[PDB]
Amino acid sequence: MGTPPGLQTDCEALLSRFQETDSVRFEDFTELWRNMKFGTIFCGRMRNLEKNMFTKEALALAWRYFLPPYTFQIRVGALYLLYGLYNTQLCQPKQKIRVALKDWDEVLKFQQDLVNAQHFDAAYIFRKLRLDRAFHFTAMP
Amino acid sequence: MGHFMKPYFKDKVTGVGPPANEDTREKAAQGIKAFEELLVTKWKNWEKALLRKSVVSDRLQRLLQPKLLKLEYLHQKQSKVSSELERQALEKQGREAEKEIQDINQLPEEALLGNRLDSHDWEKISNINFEGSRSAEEIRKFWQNSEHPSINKQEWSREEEERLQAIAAAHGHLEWQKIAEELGTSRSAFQCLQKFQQHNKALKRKEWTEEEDRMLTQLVQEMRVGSHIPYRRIVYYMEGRD
Amino acid sequence: KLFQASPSVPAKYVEDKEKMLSRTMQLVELANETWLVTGRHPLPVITAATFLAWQSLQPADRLSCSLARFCKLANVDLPYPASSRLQELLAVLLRMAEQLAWLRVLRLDKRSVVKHIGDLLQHRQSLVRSAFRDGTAEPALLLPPCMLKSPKRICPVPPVSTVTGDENISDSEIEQYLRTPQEVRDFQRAQ
Amino acid sequence: GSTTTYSSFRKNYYSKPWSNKETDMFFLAISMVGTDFSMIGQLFPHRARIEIKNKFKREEKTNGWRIDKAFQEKRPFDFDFFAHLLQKVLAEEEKRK
Amino acid sequence: CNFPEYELPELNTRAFHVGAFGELWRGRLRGAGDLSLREPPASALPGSQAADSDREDAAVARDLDCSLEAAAELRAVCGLDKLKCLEDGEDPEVIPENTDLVTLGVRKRFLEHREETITIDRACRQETFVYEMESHAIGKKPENSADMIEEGELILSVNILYPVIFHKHKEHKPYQTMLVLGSQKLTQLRDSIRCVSDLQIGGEFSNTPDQAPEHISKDLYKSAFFYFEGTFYNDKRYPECRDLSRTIIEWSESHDRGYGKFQTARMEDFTFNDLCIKLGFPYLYCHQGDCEHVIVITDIRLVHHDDCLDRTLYPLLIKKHWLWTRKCFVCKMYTARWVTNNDSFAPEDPCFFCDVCFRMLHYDSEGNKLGEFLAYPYVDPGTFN
Ligand SMILES: [Zn+2]
Ligand SMILES: [Zn+2]
Repeated sequence: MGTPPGLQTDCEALLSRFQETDSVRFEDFTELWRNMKFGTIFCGRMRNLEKNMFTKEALALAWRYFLPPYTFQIRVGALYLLYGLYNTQLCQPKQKIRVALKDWDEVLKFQQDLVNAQHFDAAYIFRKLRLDRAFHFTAMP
Repeated sequence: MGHFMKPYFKDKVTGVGPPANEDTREKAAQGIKAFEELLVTKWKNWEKALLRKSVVSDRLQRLLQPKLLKLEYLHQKQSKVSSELERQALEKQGREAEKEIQDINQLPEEALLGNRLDSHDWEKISNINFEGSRSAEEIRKFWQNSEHPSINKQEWSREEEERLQAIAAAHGHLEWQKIAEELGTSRSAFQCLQKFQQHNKALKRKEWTEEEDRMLTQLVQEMRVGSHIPYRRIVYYMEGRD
Repeated sequence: KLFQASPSVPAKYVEDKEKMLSRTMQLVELANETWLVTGRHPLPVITAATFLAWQSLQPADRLSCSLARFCKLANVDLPYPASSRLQELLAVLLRMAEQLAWLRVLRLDKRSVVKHIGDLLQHRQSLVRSAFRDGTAEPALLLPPCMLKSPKRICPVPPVSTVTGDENISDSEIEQYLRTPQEVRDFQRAQ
Repeated sequence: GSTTTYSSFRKNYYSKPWSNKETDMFFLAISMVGTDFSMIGQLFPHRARIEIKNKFKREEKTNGWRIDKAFQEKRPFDFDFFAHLLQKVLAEEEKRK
Repeated sequence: CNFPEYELPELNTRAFHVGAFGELWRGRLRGAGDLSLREPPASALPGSQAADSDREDAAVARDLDCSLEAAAELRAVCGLDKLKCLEDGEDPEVIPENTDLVTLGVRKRFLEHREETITIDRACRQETFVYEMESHAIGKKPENSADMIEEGELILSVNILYPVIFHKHKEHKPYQTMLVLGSQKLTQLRDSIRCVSDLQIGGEFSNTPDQAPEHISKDLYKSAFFYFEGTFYNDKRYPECRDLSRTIIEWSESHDRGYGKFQTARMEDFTFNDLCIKLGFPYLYCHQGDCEHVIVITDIRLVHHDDCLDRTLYPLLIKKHWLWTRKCFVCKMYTARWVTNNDSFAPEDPCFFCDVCFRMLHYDSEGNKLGEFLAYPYVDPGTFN
């Protein structure tokens, strides 16, 4: 279906308010995540199909902000958003982030960029999403 | 992207597809029907009004056109004959036609309709008045069995219902034309069978039987996935369901 | 090119030539006696008649077509007056259509009248004499369109007259037609 | 390329209609210049002399009284002011529209 | 290049070769193990990472080019306690009031108006079939080693549109979605299709209704073919198969009918890896000479350990569309097994009859024909869907 109901505003508000902190640390993002309690989104009487397809579309939506042309800090915030969405989901199995072949090499280069920036929270969280194998190797997101 | 809907090939100048193949021709020879034959559309009210209009026009034309042919042939003969008495006799026949056109035009619609089984031009009606949108025999069935005013269109009375249910057994719930005729209310066999089966306890079920349970279990085990089954498509195999 | 099948015309457009030419005769004969032929370019009459005859032979198949859509299949370039002739002839044939009650009952119009010309052509000589208001030996006016629009007044006697041409002439009118030297200089500057 | 080719009278090609304000300038020209259709064709570069004659032929059918009234309401003649009045009034007409 | 990209945004893609596309994935994944079908470790709260630290800290230090203590710091820092606003055990059936989400407010507006005796129920969400397809197959592994997906295999998703087009709606589509493997051939997809057109039967049997034909169309004809990138792929494994591609070409290329030049291959010639194809672009499959199916490739991807790995279930059905049954005209509640024409009893022609209704109306106690009519057996595509 595309962008889920009311999710776009919550995601962009979180990302913009994180960007306005002028900070990249996962800690700031987590304080913000926990004040507004974003992890609660996966409750609210979603039966299994709705839950899975909502997780899929939420991850695909956050992917667009993790991708360019967004800058370093906003992409880092979107990576934390992907992280929160994937690890607070209630699906079984854990539904995946759809990553395009046109995106995979650029995103690995972004891992190297996160490493080079000495800004290692985002790099660890990306490697950890890889360990969870959250990213999925689909032709299109 | 929706332009590729069936047929996936459609010619750009005339819209036609490829010609008939060997397999389709052999299937038609064997009489195997195509799924496009299953498409049937509902009779909307203006369709029925147009049908009545077409039937009355057909009857009016069948009446008048021979009369006007007589009139015009008489006039043509009159325009060339020189004998005065023969001229006046031909004029008298022309006056016959002139009177008759006025009288028949003064006929009312029901008299034009006449009897349920009278001759009507289904072909011309279908391809000209209905432009072929509905076929000749489809129109024929619809009119002669449901739409002509002589058909009993009334609601079923309690006495009619009870006598239907009683006399249905006398024929074994078979041969429903005989049941309809014995009912005496000018019902059709289809009407009587429809009314019977919408209430017959033998068809619509609150009950269960061993073969229905067996095949329900078999189809459920065959086709269910998790929580889903095709509830109302299992009906085709176990009888009396909905 | 209507007489054989071709990739441009499948069979539903194909037709027998004999029927068409006959039908066109039965129409053109009406055109002349209804004053439509006289004083016009003749060819538009033929085009209109052929277009409608071809339609009416299979109206269920052919009612959906149009002037140019029909002609470009035959690679024919059409008259623009053919539209005028078409409107004229439909106007005529509906007036024939009302003459017969068993045609009157259908409440015929532009869309529907086409598929009955086969019916009308059998009795057209009766239709015209039942339709014209000019029942004289020598309800609808059987006249050319040039006065079917009707005169605003029926040509009263013209005012044939003379005047006195010998009077004196007002010199003021003459001097009004002359430029002053100031205007002469203005035109010289403009030139 | 076909033998069906139509031939009909093409000498009535689409000419540009006349504006109401353009007509007003035409009348003030009769007031201001006269009936020298060649000269008027020069004051209206967008109209040629035959257009002026056709304009006069159309106007004379009903508006002879206005023709005379303009002709008697004489004004001193200037080509330059005339051209400025034209394009300014045309631009004003477009801006209003 | 075989580099995916949109031709129309979110509607269709530019063409690429499937095998090279798979190798372009594996050139970025082979050896890394992210494409493997083997269970990796996962996250947890920072309080129970001690056992996994010995295995994780060294690898994190290697990949992030940091020290072991930096890896441990990042691991405890990025723990899930910083994100789990929901405790491990809270049910999803209720909206947590401790939230500021606009999404959960909109969800509140969705749920609260249903809390009335007229609307209280646990019925379908929007559609039924998809999660049933997932739950019965997801995460499973085969009982036979020969039915086990190869690691890094391409997984394709194909929509097979029904021949019965809605013809009142063109936005949403009638189809069933099918997963196929890159290494597999077109033969297997064609064999797996359960379409009702194979079950087509006919013949006029008003005089002897019990002499219904012994052969379905599948037993009489076996022709079928896919069509991609201008190439037909026709089956010729059986004598009942005919290469329909020849006749199609012989008429289509006779005129500028608006389509390009085509070529002919067999069905068994190609694996799904051999194709050069677009995603979302309408393609064609046909069988029984007349049942054309619109083919849309809606997804293609590598396999992963969470996927259905049991190939006995492959080709895997994942979505379907719910056609309605053709209920008889007599009782209007029951699906027809017969259809009649020229019927003197029926009010219309054609008229559809269930087996029982057909038999009582048209026959006496001994099955003798009554009245004037023609009859044909009927298999319902709205039932056998
Ligand atoms: Zn099929
Ligand atoms: Zn029934």
